[PDB]
Amino acid sequence: ISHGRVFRRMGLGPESRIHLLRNLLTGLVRHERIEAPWARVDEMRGYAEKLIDYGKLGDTNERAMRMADFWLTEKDLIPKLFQVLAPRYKDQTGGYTRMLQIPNRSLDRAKMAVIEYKGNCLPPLPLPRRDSHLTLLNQLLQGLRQDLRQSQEA
Amino acid sequence: LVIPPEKSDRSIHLACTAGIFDAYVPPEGDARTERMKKTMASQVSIRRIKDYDANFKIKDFPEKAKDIFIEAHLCLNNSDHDRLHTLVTEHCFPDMTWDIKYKTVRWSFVESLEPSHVVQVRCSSMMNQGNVYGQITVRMHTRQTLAIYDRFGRLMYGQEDVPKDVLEYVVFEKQLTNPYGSWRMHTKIVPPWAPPKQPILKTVMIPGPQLKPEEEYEE
Amino acid sequence: ISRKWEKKNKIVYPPQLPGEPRRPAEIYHCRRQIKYSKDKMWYLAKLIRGMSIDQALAQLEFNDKKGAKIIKEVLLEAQDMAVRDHNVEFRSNLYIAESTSGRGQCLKRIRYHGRGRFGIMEKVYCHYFVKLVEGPPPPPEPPKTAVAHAKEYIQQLRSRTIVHTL
Amino acid sequence: QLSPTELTEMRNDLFNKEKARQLSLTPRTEKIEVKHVGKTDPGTVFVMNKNISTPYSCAMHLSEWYCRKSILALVDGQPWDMYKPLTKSCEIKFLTFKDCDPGEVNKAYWRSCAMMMGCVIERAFKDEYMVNLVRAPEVPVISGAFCYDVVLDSKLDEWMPTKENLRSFTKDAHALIYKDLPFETLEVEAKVALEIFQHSKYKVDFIEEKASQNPERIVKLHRIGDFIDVSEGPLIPRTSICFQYEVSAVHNLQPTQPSLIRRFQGVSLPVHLRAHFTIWDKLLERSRKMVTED
Amino acid sequence: AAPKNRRTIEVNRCRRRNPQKLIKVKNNIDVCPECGHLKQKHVLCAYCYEKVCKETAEIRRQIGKQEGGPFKAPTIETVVLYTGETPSEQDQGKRIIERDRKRPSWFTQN
Amino acid sequence: TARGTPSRFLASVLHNGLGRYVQQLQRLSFSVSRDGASSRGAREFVEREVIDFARRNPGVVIYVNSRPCCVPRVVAEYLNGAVREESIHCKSVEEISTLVQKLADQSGLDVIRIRKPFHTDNPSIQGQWHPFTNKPTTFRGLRPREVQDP
Amino acid sequence: VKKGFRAAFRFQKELERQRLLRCPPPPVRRSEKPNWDYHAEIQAFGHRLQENFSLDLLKTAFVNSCYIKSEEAKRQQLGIVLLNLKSNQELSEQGTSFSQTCLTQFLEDEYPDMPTEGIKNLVDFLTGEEVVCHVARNLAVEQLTLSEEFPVPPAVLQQTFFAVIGALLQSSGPERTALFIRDFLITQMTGKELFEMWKIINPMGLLVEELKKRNVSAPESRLTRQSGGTTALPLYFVGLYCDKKLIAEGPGETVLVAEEEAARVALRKLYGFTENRRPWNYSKPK
Amino acid sequence: KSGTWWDEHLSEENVPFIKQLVSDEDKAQLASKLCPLKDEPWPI
Repeated sequence: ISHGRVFRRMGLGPESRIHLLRNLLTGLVRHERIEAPWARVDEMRGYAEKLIDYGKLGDTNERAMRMADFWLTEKDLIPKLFQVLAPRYKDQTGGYTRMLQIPNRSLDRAKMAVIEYKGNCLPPLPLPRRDSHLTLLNQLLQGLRQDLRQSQEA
Repeated sequence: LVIPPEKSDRSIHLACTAGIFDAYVPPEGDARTERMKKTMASQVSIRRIKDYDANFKIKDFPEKAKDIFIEAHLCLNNSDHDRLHTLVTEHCFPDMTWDIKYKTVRWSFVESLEPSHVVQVRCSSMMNQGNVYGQITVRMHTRQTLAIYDRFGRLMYGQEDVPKDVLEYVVFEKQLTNPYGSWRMHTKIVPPWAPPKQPILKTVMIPGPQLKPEEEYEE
Repeated sequence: ISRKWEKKNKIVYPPQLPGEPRRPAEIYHCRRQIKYSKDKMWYLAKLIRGMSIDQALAQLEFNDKKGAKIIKEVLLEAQDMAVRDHNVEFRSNLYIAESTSGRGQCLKRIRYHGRGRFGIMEKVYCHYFVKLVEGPPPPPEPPKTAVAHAKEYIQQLRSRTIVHTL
Repeated sequence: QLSPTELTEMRNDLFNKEKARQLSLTPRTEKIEVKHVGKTDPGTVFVMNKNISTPYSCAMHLSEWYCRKSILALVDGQPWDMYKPLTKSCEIKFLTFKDCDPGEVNKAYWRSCAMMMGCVIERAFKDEYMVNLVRAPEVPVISGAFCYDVVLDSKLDEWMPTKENLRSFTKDAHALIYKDLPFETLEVEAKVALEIFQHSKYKVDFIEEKASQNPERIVKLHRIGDFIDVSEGPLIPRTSICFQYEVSAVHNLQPTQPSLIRRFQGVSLPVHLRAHFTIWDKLLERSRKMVTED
Repeated sequence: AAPKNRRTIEVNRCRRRNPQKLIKVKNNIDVCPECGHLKQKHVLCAYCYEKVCKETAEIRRQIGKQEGGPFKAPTIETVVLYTGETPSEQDQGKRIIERDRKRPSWFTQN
Repeated sequence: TARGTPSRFLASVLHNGLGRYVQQLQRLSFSVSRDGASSRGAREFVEREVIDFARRNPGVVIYVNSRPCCVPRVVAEYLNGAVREESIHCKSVEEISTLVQKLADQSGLDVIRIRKPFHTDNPSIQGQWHPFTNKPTTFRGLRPREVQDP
Repeated sequence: VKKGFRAAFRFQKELERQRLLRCPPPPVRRSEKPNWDYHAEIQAFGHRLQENFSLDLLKTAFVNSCYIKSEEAKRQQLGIVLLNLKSNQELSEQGTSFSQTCLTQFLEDEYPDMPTEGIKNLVDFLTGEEVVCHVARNLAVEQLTLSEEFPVPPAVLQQTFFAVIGALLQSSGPERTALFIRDFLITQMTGKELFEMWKIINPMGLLVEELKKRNVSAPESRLTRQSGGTTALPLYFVGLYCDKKLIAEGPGETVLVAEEEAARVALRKLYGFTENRRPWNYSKPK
Repeated sequence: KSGTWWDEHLSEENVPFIKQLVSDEDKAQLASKLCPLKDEPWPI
C-alpha cells in the first residue's frame, strides 16, 4: 500500500535519493538543459522550481544561501543562481522549467526526458504545437465563437 | 575473383583486349583531305591482318559481321552462353548478359535497311606481349524487334511485334596471332549525337540527399 | 545447413500472355545467424505478418526489442532489393506476405554452478525470413457474423442423412 | 425524353468516351520530370508517365504516409487533384488538412462535400418528382455549412423535409462514404460538357459561365460512381476522407415566385479532424442556420 | 518442486501465442511535419531532437573554450551569435558565443 | 483401421449390369524376364495360359513385354481410369492364373472400406417416414389448446 | 555408411514417388504411353460392348477435324497425299440425329403424359455434354479419340461419342443401335428426379396450364400440417386441392417453399414421372 | 483509425473557448432543473 506517498524510492535509500537529485539539479543549473531517465527528471523537477524561489530571496538571505550551498555541489553555480537564473524569472511566479519526453534510451530502453530552464541561450527544443487556427475544425469553431459573440451582444 | 594471381612462370592468357584501339568517331549525321588519311590507316591495317591470314577479304566481312551480330543476339533469347562465347569477346560477354540473368529477352532481326559498311580497320601495337589484335569497325543500319520481360514475365521494355530502325557502330576484334582466333563482337560505339532510346514502361523516383540531422538541405 | 530461401529470387517465369493479369512481384530475403533467440524473434516476425511495408517499418521503429532493429534492417534492404532488382514500381506498394524465424547454428558453453555442478549454456542464433509481395496488404478476414453462423448451422442440419439404414 | 436511369447511362458514356479520347492523345510513353518542393523528402524527382501519372503516383513512390495524408497537390503553385493526371515537368507539393495554412485543402474538401450532397439529393426523391440541381454556392468554410441549391418539383412546394427525412439524406451520404469512391476528374472543352448536361438548363447556364472566365473555355468535371457534376475547383481524392457527415437543414430561398430554390445545407469533418460528440453537436446546430452567401 | 510431466508443444503453443504475450500494434505513430520522419505523438521527434542536440553540443564546446577551466560559470547571460551577426542593444553585457556557421532556420534570433 | 483409411459407398461404373454387363478390365501389361528365376512362373503363364485367357477375354488387350527384370509385374487398367499394379515375382503359373482372373473380375473401384453392403437410389416406394406420417389430422387443422372461431 | 544396395535402391524409389506427388507431371494421352497398339485397342473397344462395328467406320468415328487440321500443320512444318483421312463430322450428325429420335421414341412411349417440352429437356439432358462426356470417358472413348488438345475438350468428346453411335448405326442398324442407347444413355436417368433433369421455373404456373388443359379447376393451396411456426426451423406442408380433392402436398421450411414443392409434386404425378413409378424395363424383347 | 481525444486537434485559441462553452452549458442545464414542481411533476 502506497496511498498518498508523494516521493519515489530511488538510489540506495533516502540520503542516496537526495544525492542523485542534487547531482541532477547541479547539472541542470550548469547546462540549463539536461536529459536523464524520465522518473528521476520528474522527481527532480519539483526541486528545480524550489531552487529558483530560494534564489529570488536573494544572496543576502542566510537561509537561501544555506539552501543553495547544499543543493549546488559546484560552488561557482551559487553566484549563477542568484545573479543569472533568478533575475531571469523575477516576473514569473512559477513554471521555470519545461520537461519533455524524448525517445527511450538505447542501451537499457529507459524512458527518458529532457528538462531545461526556460529562457536559456540554447537552440530551441522541437516543442509540440497545437494545430493551426486555420484548420477545417478550428475554422468551424471560430465561426461558432463569433456567432455567439454576436448573439451575446443582443 | 578478388585478387589477380601472383608471380609465376604461368600468367593469365587473355583472348581479347580491353577497348577500342582507335575509336572511330561516327561523323554527325551518318544516319542517312583528312578523309583520305583515314583510308590510309585502314589500308595499312588490312595489310597486317593479311600478314596472318592471306585469305582475309575486307569485301566479304560486312556479311560475316552481320551473321555474327544476329547469332550473338539470338543466343540472348535462349541463354546459349557456350555459343555466345564464340561469337563475342570476354570484354563484351558481360555487357550483353549481366543485366538479363533473370529476365526474358525476345529479340528479332527483321531487315537490313542498308548493306553493312566496314568503316575502320586498326591493328594493335606490334608485339604488345607477343599478341596482335585487329579491330574492324562496321556500321550497321537495320530494323530490330526487342521486348524485355522481367522475372515475373511482365513486359518491362519494348514491344514484341513493332520493328524499329537501329543505327549501330559495332567493333569486331580478332586475335591474329592466336591460331584458333576468330572474329567476334568486341563492343558498340555509341555516337553522342545518337537519338535517345525509347522510354521504359514504369515510373521511377530519383531520391534526394539523405540528410543527417546536423546537415541541412542545399537547394 | 540449408539455404533455400536465397534461391527463391532466382525463379524466372515465362512471359505472360496479353490477357493474363499482372503477376505480382515476390521478393524473398533473410538474414542468417542473428545473435538472438528464435523464440523472441518469433513475436516480432508475427507482429508484422500481413502489414504494408510502411506499417511494419513504423511498428518496428518504435519497438524496444533488439530483434526489431534487425528485422527493420532486413525489411529496408528487401524493399531496396524489390525496386532495384525485381522491377517493383512503388517502394511502398509492398506487404509482408510471410515473416518467420528459424533456429540458427548455436554454440555450447559451460555454466558453472555451486558445489562443483554445472549446466551447459547454449549461445543462441536465429534466422529471420521475410517474403515481400507487391500490392496492397490483403484485407483482414471479417469476423464471422450471426448470419453466417445460422447459415452454417442450417447447412449442417440439411446434410444429415438417415444413418445405418437402407 | 430520357428516363432518369437512361440520362445517367448517357452521361457516363459521354464521360467515359471523353476520358478515353484524351488518353489516346498520348499513345507512346512520354516521361515528365516532377520535382518535389515540399519541406520533407526535398530534392526527389519523380520521372513519371505524361498524362497517366497523377500526384498520387508520386505519393506512392514516397510512402503510404504521404498517400493517406495528402489531400491535395500543389503543381507549380496551383491546387491539383491527387488523381488528376500530371501533364508536364513541374514542381509538386502535397497538402494536408494539418498544414499551417490549409485554406485550399479546406475549399477542396468543402466543395467535395457539396458534390456528395448533390449526388444524394438527386437520387433521394421518388421518380414521380423532378429534382433539378442548380448550383453549389462557394460559401466560406467559416460560415458553418456547405450548401447546394436545388429546384425541386412544383408539387413539392409545400413539402419541407422532416427530421426523419434529413436523417435519410444523411444515411444516403454515409452509404457514399462507405463505398469509398474516388473523385474522378476531366478538364473538357465547354462543347463536350454542354453535351453531357444538355437536358439540365441550370448546368448549361453554369457551364457557360465557367467557360467564360478561361480563354480556352475549358470546364472541370468530376464523377463519383455514376454521378457527374461541374465543379468550381479541385476536389479531395476519395469519399472515404469524410468521417462526420450530416445533412443539417433545408431552406427555401426567396423570392419563391419565379422558382422555389431550396438550399440544402450540411456540415462535415474528415477522418483526420474528427471532433468529439459534444463538439460535433455544437457544429451540427450552427449548420442548421441558413448560410447566406454575399 | 519439479515438473511431473513434460509439457507438450500443443500446451506450450497455447501459452506462448496467447494474445496477452503478443506484441501490440501501436496507434500513436505519426510523421513529424518538420522533417518527415516518424515519431510518437507524445514523444519528441528523434530526428529533430538529434539535430537540436548536435548544435547544442557545438555551442557547449564553444562555451567550454571560452570558460577555459572548471568552476567558471559566468555571472551574466549568454548569447549565441552566428557568422554575420552582431550583438543587438539587448545583448550588451552578455557573454557572446560565436558559432562559425549560418544561423539555422529553426534557431531563430530572439 | 477404418478411422485411419479412406472409405466409399457401394457403387458401379456406368450402371454396369443394368442394361448390359461390360467387363471393366480393359488392359493387362506383363513384364517377364527371359532368364530371371523370379519370372519362371510368369514365363510358364505366358506359355500355356495367356493365350487361352485372351480368347476368353476379347475386350481386354494384353501386352506381354519380355525384358530383363528382377520383379515381374502385371499392370491392370480399367475403364474408369484405374491402374493397378500387381507383383507376380516368384508366383507359380496357377497363382498367376488366379491373380489374373481376379483382376478381370474386378471393377477398378478402390478396394477400400465400403460403408454399406448395399446401394439403392430408390430406398422407399411408399414414401419416406417423417414426423407426420402416422399422425392423424384434426378438424380445421387446429393446434393443441387453440381457441377456435375467434 | 552401411554396406549393401537394396535399402538404398528401395529408398531411391520412395524419394522418386514423393517427387511425383510433390510435382505431378502434366497428363499425356494414353496413346503416348507404353503398351499401346491402336488397332488392337479399337477391336477391344467393340468387343467389350458386344458390338459388330466395321473397323473402317469405327476408326473414322474417332478422327476429329481439329486433329486432321493439326496433323497437316505438322506435315508442312516438317516438310514431309496419304493423309486423306475423313473426319467424323458426317458420322456424328447421323449419330446425333438418330440418338435424339431414339431417345424421344423411348421416352414418349414410357412417359406418354410428359409434355413435349419435358421430353425435349430430358433428351437434351441425356445427350448433354455432362452425361455424354461422363459416359464416353468410362467406355474408353477418349483414349481412342484422335484430337488436337489433350484432355479432349468436352465438345469434341461429345462429337466423337455420337460419331461412334453413328458408326454403330451404319454397322448394325437402328434396332441394335436403339439397344445401345438404352444401355448407356437411358441408364443415366436412374436415381434422378424429374426436375433434376428438366429445369423449370414457377412450377405453379405450369400446374395451372396443365390442369386447364385437363378441364380441372385451378388448385387451391392450403396448410395441411405445421410445426414450429415461430421458430427458425419451421416445417410446413401445403396441400393443393382441386374441387376440394387433394392432388399433392409438399413440405417446406417456408409456406412459399412448401407450396412450390407441392406444385412440383403435382407435376411429377401428372406427368407420370413419380419416384415410385414403374422402373424402366431393360429386359430383352422375347 | 487512430485514437482522438477532445482537444487533440484544437488550436491555442479554441481550447479556452470550448472549455468555457461546455462549462457554461452544464451550469445552465443544472440551473434549468431547480424548479421541479413548476415543471409538471409526477403525482405527490
